[PDB]
Amino acid sequence: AVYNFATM
Amino acid sequence: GPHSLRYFVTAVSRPGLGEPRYMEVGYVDDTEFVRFDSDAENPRYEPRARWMEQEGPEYWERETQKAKGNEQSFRVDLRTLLGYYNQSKGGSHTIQVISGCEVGSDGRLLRGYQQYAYDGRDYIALNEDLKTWTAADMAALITKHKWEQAGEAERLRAYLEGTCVEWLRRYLKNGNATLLRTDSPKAHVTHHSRPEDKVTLRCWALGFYPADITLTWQLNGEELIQDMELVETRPAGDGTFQKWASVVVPLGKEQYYTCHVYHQGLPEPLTLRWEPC
Amino acid sequence: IQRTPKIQVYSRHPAENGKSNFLNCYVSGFHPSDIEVDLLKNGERIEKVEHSDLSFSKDWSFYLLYYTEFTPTEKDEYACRVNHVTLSQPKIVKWDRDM
Repeated sequence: AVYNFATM
Repeated sequence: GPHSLRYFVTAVSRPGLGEPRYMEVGYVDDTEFVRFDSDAENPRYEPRARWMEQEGPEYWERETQKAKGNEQSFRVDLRTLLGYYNQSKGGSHTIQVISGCEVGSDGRLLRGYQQYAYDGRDYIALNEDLKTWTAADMAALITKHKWEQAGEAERLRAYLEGTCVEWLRRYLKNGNATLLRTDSPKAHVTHHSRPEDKVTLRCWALGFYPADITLTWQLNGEELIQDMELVETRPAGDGTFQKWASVVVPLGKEQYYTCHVYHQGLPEPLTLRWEPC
Repeated sequence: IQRTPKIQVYSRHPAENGKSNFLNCYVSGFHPSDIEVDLLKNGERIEKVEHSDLSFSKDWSFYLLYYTEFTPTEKDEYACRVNHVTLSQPKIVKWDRDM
């Protein structure tokens, strides 16, 4: 299951 | 064990050709098992190994919704980084991520991965403490500060130690039989004439899986010839790999050279030499 | 940093004249991801060429495989032509059936 990536 | 679950993310801007290309590719133990691509006719997470076809519709819908959210997020981030680096608009740029976990045979986390690159260069990564970040430059420092303020490391660590490890366990249970497969290399030596009565002996390994392999040439039990030519291991196109290693020897000495092939599929290493017809 | 592609041209199985096979051009270790790859038969572009889906390695470089079904003969010559932003001229690598 993929991560929900954070705003850079 | 050990085993790993990793997602490789690619976001590529392409001004004048619509929205960025966006892809997510998942690997279990370095084997591709799922893929999302914005340029597919129907962008959706899809199984890339047959054992993943046992996941029901809820799984694919959920993962697809995450990919679509990530896609929108990286679209913003491409613009943000352009700003951080004071780059002019209109060029193509790339953000990549490697994200995931490696676990031991006892099911404990061995290491976590969260690595970013911009235009093919390291940008930011989570440290081995799973608590702090290494930023590559002053632009990445901005992201680092945002993430420190947001408590991003704690959120990520929860994923790495929890979700990532638990889903890996699930995937391995469905894919165990398939993932364990090995195909032993089949080897042969070819002979080619060169000027000045020299001979190229080329030792081939074909049809093997996984890709890890070692070929060596020995004169007289050494396991030691320093100056061979090797090609990089390459895919055959059918799921197996190829490699060869060659040496140049004097005509009349070919019989004294031995090629050894080492591969995890083999009961014992292969030993072969040039077989004059 | 931009990285120039490694290129190998080869067949899926050892070539046997008159026997169906696959001709491969493997490009790897390049960045950025845009790349142009053609397979050539006697200097001319082969139309039915497919490729694997794009992937990248731990060093952030890209790789994929271009391929077409073919039946090698004694006298037909094959090659791969690659263009990439890092290349001053398109690179042409000739197929040698024992490399």
